[PDB]
Amino acid sequence: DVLMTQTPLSLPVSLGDQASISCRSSQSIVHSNGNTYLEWYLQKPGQSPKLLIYKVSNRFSGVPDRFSGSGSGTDFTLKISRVEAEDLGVYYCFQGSHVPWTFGGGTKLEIKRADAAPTVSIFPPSSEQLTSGGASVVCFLNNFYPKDINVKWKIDGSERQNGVLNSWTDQDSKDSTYSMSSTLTLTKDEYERHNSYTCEATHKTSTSPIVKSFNRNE
Amino acid sequence: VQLQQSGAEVMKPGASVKISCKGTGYTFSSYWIEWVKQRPGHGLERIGEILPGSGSTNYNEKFRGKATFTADKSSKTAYMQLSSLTSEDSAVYYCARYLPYYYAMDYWGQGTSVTVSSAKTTPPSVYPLAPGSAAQTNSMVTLGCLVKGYFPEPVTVTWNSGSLSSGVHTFPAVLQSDLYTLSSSVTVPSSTWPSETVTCNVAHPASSTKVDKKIVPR
Ligand SMILES: *[C@@H]1O[C@H](CO)[C@@H](O[C@@H]2O[C@H](CO)[C@@H](O[C@@H]3O[C@H](CO)[C@@H](O)[C@H](O)[C@@H]3O)[C@H](O)[C@H]2NC(C)=O)[C@H](O)[C@H]1NC(C)=O
Repeated sequence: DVLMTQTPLSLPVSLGDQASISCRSSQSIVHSNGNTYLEWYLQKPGQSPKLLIYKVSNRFSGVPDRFSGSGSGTDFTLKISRVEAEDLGVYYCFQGSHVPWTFGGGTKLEIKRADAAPTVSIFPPSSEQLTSGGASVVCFLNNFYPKDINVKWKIDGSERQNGVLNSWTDQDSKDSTYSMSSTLTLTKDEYERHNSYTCEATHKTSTSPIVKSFNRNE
Repeated sequence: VQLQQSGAEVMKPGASVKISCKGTGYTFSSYWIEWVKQRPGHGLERIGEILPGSGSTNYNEKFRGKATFTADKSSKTAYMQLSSLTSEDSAVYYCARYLPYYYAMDYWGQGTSVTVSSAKTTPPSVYPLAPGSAAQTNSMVTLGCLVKGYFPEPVTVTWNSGSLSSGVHTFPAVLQSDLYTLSSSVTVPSSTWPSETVTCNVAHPASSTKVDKKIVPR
């Protein structure tokens, strides 16, 4: 099974900036017919993959000319001259030369822009959560970029990491900024015991961790 | 040309499912049908292929024995049967039309979603959330409306008749324990929040539930 590797796993590039994806093969995928069967597929979020290039260079009918591929042996690359918004997505390699035919790892293509500071927040549990016999503590980290974000809970100075819910939102379109909704759940007996609950956030824009705490004893 | 796939399916662990891909507008018997698995996390994996004309079939080593392909020439449909379903078999399955060494996977199906779990059709448990008592009020305040304890997907969380189309961050749903949960946040001025009325419109078409509950200002 020919293994295909793609680098980089992420390629942040601004609009109008040339992008270049690289593909490597575990073994030469050349074929006796004089052609090597490599194809490139783009899968936008929530949609089926779309063919872009086949036989290394040939462009599928109905694709913008900005896309272009090339390579040989075990080295292939895909070049986008001028990137636009509809070009966002994941690009997949595909070798159709040696049975079985395998897919590439995938290279998530994103757009880069000026770093935006995180917008952190914290909300305590609700009353119905108390009635049901549990606790739900939530921390929101909204509109932060790039992905260099880390979240850590220091309950009364003690770091809590067990049972940490982690939720990140894909890159937006209106602002193209990431967001996180990491949370945790506690029990009433365990929710009324510890005095101080904390939710920190580590980001590049501010080397010093951003502190967001709320005291159970209040 | 068009490939039509069956609808979404939900099965219990240890059961078996039979997805169908119907192809119309071309010589169905002469084109291989590629089956592709895409886990929600990431990656495209090729399960195998079948040529409806003959009985030939191929399987990727990872899926050998898990999946069995059958084709019906009378009705232009191709089937895949998954045996001994487990949690890792929950994914989106695509069917594509392929001709090796020639025309590539130019046409794809809409994609069938299969979820493996022992849960039932639990309705939502929306818990509206308000800013904490110990929290400063700034010019731009973000709202929050939590939803948890629901199954299966999807649940369309939105605002009153698109009350706030912009500034909305609907985070992806996640499995806390056995049920799905999500959250949302919309940015609004503090001046208009007391006056303007906005309600997180949680929906659950699977359970035929349409419940609207706004977050009363604290
Ligand atoms: C089976 O054998 C036939 C005949 O030997 C092969 O057909 C030939 O395939 C080559 C390679 O694709 C064709 O050359 C290419 O033609 C295209 C279109 O004209 C051109 O754009 C390329 O630059 C290149 O010149 C060739 O025309 C074609 N000849 C005929 C008569 O069909 C076929 O590829 C072989 N198939 C396999 C799987 O080995």
